[PDB]
Amino acid sequence: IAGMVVFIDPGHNGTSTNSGYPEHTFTWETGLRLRAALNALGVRTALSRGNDNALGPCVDERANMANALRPNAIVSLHADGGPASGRGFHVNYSAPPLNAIQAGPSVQFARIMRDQLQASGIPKANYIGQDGLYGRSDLAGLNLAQYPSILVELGNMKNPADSALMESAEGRQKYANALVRGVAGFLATQ
Repeated sequence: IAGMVVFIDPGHNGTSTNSGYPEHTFTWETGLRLRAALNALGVRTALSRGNDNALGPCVDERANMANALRPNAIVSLHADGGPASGRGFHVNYSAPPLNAIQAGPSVQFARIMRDQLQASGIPKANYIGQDGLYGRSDLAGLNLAQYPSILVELGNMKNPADSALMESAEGRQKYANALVRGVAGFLATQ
């Protein structure tokens, strides 16, 4: 998988934990661990942003960045903010597909990522999607992608258990470890 290219998008503008730990900071730090892990594999990476200031780039500029780079894979990292009883990840992908990449490779990426997140010990969401996957038509960022692309909601920031992982350096590395197995797993198929 060395020499392949991955675009990493730490979610910014589509909540926070109870303690006030922001999504944009969680995704940033976890994104950097994922990047470092990928770099160790000889995988080439780009971030959607270069800092974790209060503002980040718009949905169109990030798409233009991703598409211009022609990555092997695009992975966006987010966290949810729904009912606190809800915990765990779900992997979002474009459906119905708007091109052939979305119809196949992006679905494969989503499936492999789902499998690896569970195996790495991150629980599949109990409150959304099915078995940790969610195909949907409403997200502009997935819809506009022309290369393999998924958007991972790593958990619900309002959930006590997810929050505990998110707020912890060790927890963020565990998410990153899971993520790299998912990314590396998909790249190997390509």
